[PDB]
Amino acid sequence: VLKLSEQGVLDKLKSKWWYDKGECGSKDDKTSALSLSNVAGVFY
Amino acid sequence: DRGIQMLITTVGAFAAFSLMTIAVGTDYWLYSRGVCREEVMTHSGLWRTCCLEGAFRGVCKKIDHFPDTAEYLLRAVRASSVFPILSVTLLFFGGLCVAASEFHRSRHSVILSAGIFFVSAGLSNIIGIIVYISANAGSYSYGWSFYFGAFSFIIAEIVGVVAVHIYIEKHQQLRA
Repeated sequence: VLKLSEQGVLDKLKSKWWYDKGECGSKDDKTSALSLSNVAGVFY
Repeated sequence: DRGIQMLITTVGAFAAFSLMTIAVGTDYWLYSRGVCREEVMTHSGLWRTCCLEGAFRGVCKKIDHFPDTAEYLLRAVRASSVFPILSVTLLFFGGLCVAASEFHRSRHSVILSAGIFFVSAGLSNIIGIIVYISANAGSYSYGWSFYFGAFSFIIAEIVGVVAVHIYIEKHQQLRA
């Protein structure tokens, strides 16, 4: 187990079976400036 | 300066139409980090997205424009690129009127209608840009296709103004 841990095998297995087989495939700032979407109606 | 005015009008009409058609065709509207099918640097347009680096580089995939009435309508309108296309159509008709003016100097309203087409093209262009940007919101940069659309708007409005000046001066001169 220690040898596997140090060779990265456990990390890779976790990555594979949590993320690489992940339905979502999401792995992840707010400026707070108003965006065009906040005033689009007034342009329309 | 009627000769020069007509020159500006014709050159400008062609320039606006060319820029807008290229923009609607080409695929450098947006630089983002999506996927052509890990996420890498891409370059999307109105219809296709493409990879800018790595193994699948040069590979492009049709944009899944689709995955709340307002969200539905925005997604619909952005999917079909109604407004960029309508602006291309109107620029085409404006160009037709500008060309037709010389071959039929009898009727005045031809160049007036050219001007109005150009103005309307600019308005459709604006709506397009807003819809595009708004639909994207639902890091990144804008490419040269986007700016082609923008410059098309500016030139279209200039040509519209010049056309209406031509019509005004014709009616002013002939009437008095």
